Parts: sequence; C-alpha cells; structure tokens
Amino acid sequence: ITGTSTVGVGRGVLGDQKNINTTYSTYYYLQDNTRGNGIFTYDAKYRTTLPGSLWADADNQFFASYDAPAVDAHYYAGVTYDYYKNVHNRLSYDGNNAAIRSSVHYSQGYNNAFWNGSQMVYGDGDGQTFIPLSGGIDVVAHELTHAVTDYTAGLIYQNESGAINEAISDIFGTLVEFYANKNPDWEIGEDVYTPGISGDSLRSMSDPAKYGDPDHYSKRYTGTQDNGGVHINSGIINKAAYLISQGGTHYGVSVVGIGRDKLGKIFYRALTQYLTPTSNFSQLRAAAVQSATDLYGSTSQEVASVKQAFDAVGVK
Ligand SMILES: [Ca+2]
Ligand SMILES: [Ca+2]
Ligand SMILES: [Ca+2]
Ligand SMILES: [Ca+2]
Ligand SMILES: [Zn+2]
Repeated sequence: ITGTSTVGVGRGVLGDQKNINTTYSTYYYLQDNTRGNGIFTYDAKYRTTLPGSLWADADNQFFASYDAPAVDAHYYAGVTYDYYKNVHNRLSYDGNNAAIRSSVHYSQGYNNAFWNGSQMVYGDGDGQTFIPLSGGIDVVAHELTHAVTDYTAGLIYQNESGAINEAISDIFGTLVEFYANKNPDWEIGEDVYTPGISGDSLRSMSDPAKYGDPDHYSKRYTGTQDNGGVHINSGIINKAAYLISQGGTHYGVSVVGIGRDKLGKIFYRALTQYLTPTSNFSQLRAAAVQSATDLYGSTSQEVASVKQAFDAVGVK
C-alpha cells in the first residue's frame, strides 16, 4: 500500500519485545519498506484462502496474543533478507528484490509451514506438537530458502534432489539463526516444537539419528512416504554440512572443520552455480567440491574437508 514508513513495537511468539517496520495509511500495516521492494505480512484468519488480508493495526503496537505470530513472521523475514543481502550479495529470493509475502494464522491447529510457490505460509500449531511456527527464526529462514532454491537450482521436491532441497533450507535456516545470534544451535525448530518437552527439536543436523533420520547414505530411506523421504534423507546432507563446519569423526572418518561462514559460501555457490533440478547426492558432492575449489583452491583445506565430510556420510 502507499503510505509512510513507520516503526511499530510488539511481542513475538516467545514473549520477546521487538521493533517492526510498518507502513501508515489510516492503519498501520505490516509492510516493511526498508528492504527491497518490501516485506508484507498477512492475516489468513484461521482459513486456507491465501494470502488473506494485509495485516492492519490501529495503533502500531503489536502486543496482543493474536499479533505474536505476525510480529515474528515479519521480523524474521527481515533478518533473513539481511542475511542473504549482507552475506551473499543476494537481493531477496529472486535476486531482484522481489516482494516477500507471508501469511500467518493459516488454517486451524496446523502443524506445518511452507512456501506455496509464491509466498510463505505459517500454521499456528495445535499447541502440542507446535506453537505458532513463525516463532522459530530457523523455520522462517527455512521457508524463505525454499523460494531461493526454487529461483536458482530448482531442485525437484522428491527423492534425492528433494532431500538436498530440504537440507539447503535447514542449512541456511541454521546459518540465519547463527547470524541473528540468539540461542543459536544446529537443531531445527526447537523454539516452536513440543512446548511440553524441553530439549528436543524437529530435526538435528549435528546428530540426525536422535530424531530418527539417517546420518549415512547406507541408512537412506527408499520408500515413497514424504515425497521419497525429503525430510528424512535430508539428515545425510545436514550431517555432512555440520561436519564441514564443525568437524568431527563420524563412522571412523575424521573431518577438519572450516567454520560456518565457509560452509555458507560453499553451499551458496553450489546452490546458485552448480546444482540443477535433478541433482542427486553424488552430484551435490561434486558441486560442493567444485565450489570450494573456486573459492579456496584445489589444494586447500576447505576442499579436503568437503571431501572428508561426504566420505563420512557415505556419499561418493
Ligand atoms: Ca495494536
Ligand atoms: Ca536455537
Ligand atoms: Ca535452531
Ligand atoms: Ca520442545
Ligand atoms: Zn522444507
């Protein structure tokens, strides 16, 4: 909408106060004009029609319980935009400052979030498996990263290419969580998963097997559930990425860690210059090796560590 840029204040899902970029024209809208061609947050009003209505507020204060998922979807989309721009010189998900749109309060009791081809969508959860999913910065960045993937490598959402797609979203979701630097970890969704159970999470990158997911290619899922295991077999790639960054010895194979920033550079380059819609795990290894070679040189520690990490998870 046309209006003047304003700064509201409110409280997110976890009860924390933050400032939000809004737009004033009669109402204050969740429209952040400070980033690209805007970040826009919508109310889906417990229904499934999308996007719903651009979020309007009378007083620019967002402290109601109903407001909290909107505050966080809007704010964490901003952090994610900043990560991609500042760290990777990428302007929004399309590289040309496309407007970023999110809807909250999608459906009833909805234990998921997704990119629908055009926008991000967040359930409120049922209060048992999840609380409103935009409360997790890793979740928000996971969703926006699906848009980045779709505009770049275009990894088809099934089987190995789909597990790579998933892992890319978990990797960058985690790197954004570290960028913001509030309780960062290598777990996925811990801030919004199972409010009645402390210390768990939806997935673990450091130890995927803790939550049932494979940590070696010989343990990959080969059935048809979950689009051929895209949220399951992502553990193999998540583990490789964790090892590249942090190091470790896994099934007897030692990996020298190179840190998060270099992990992000290698995987961003692989995603944007080498992967294709049909890439499989072996092709991801090759893309990561080539990316590290371009950035650091063929004789570098970085290349050696990429190879060790893929060896450790059984991907040749
Ligand atoms: Ca208000
Ligand atoms: Ca965390
Ligand atoms: Ca996390
Ligand atoms: Ca929990
Ligand atoms: Zn996903």
